Amino acid sequence: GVEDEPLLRENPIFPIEYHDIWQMYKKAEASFWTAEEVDLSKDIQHWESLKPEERYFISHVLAFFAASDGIVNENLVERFSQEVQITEARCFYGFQIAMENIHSEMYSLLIDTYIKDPKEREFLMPCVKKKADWALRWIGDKEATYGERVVAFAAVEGIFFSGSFASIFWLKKRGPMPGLTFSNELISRDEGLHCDFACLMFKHLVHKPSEERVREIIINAVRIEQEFLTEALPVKLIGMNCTLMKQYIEFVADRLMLELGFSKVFRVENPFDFM
Amino acid sequence: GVEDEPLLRENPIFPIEYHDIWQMYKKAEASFWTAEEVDLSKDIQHWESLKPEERYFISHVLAFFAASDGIVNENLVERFSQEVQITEARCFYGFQIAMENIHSEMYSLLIDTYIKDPKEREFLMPCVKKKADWALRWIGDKEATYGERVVAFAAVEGIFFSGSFASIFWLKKRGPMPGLTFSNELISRDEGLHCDFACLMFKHLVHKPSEERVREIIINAVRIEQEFLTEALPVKLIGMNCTLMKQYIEFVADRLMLELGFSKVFRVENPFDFM
Ligand SMILES: [Fe+3]
Ligand SMILES: [Fe+3]
Repeated sequence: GVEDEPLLRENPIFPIEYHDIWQMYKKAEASFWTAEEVDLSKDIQHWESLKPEERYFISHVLAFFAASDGIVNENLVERFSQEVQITEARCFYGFQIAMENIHSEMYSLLIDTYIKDPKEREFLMPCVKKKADWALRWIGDKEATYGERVVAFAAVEGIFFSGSFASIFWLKKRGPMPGLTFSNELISRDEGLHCDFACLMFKHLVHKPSEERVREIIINAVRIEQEFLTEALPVKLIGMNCTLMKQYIEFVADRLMLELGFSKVFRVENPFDFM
Repeated sequence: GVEDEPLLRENPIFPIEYHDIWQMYKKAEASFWTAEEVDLSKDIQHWESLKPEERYFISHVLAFFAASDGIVNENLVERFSQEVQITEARCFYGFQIAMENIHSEMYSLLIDTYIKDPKEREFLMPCVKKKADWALRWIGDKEATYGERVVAFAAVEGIFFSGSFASIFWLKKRGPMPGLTFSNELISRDEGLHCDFACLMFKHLVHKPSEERVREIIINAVRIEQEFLTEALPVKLIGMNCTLMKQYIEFVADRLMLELGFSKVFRVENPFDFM
């Protein structure tokens, strides 16, 4: 029933029809940044002073972020930006793809700098790919509605990285590593705005999935993220409490629900007062 | 015969396989700019001091540039960036789409500033759309090879605007209009790099059209551009010699041929020593 969707139906570019969308493109635009603005010189001095558990962890979280912004960008290219046929939402998606490419680079500048041997670089991982069946499936499914798929990538960019951004912010106070922590600040701000944008699109969608459907996608997204940070790569390795991290995930997942216009599912407070 | 094309065949992102491509993305990246960096305040003072032939002309050239970067960007979205399946050429196309959106905006900031009444804004035009059958056809044709279609948009971004960029550069010395002339400097630099990139892709294409095919696309592109500037909207209106403009087109069209790796077709010198 796509004819009834203002967002998706075909149409006849500074007569601004969608101010809320446009205001976010210019917000994304105004936060432009490139890898070379992030000084990584002063880092190996700190990476050297780390524990070895703190390196198996930081290296792995960086590597999960490599196999992550590539799936986000494979979806906006060959699905989202094709479908959405209104002008303002295409500029944003156009700018988003540009930044997802810079994020992808930044993570690789980091991994090249913290790992000089290519044989190490090769794990990619049965550790990480738990989300493939959830994620890459919402690229691959031809029955998945736009509405389901918008909520889906709201979850990827807002739940799935949330813990990892929390980790780097935790390391940052304990103490610095300006490459990791300055990139992370910029990258976590970008993902918030992308995640907010996914929400704005949802709001403009007449036909959306039932609450139970939206809850399912999010609840399930959270469990997979909780599993990654408490078992597959415990934030224990860098001195953090698992329970608190499982709980932060849920705070973030609830904050998404409120923003998609639905009720809290978990009701937990934010455990981390730095976030 | 797409399996034999390194550029197009499927494949397994900072192991840099294509340095020449990457070096251009970072060149595009480093030349990032947004509309708000172009001060349009100081312009109506000069637009006021124009002749009325100089306004029917500048307004129309701006309007041709509105119905122009929209077709360039409709091709990279729903054709080019889909097909090209190598990493470096996707970042560039990703960054290109971002800038084509900013160009499209800039032209609209200009037209809104030089034309306060929307009833004027409405011509779009049987004047302009001569290229549709040539251009939008190379979006619409499912028989057109990549090679033909890469040369095609090399022509759009390098021939089709060339005269118009020449006009604004001519006005600039006679004298200023910093909005028009600063935008134009930035926009004509972007189109040169996009046009150079189209050339770099052509070079990396095993299977390309015969010289006669390449000559046809370019020769025909030139005639349509020559027609626009000497009949449909003569650069006479702003005091310029038609013959010289017909000849500049040909200098530019020859400079494209040399860069696609072929012989000159016209052998003319550059008539305009400001270009
Ligand atoms: Fe993102
Ligand atoms: Fe261009």
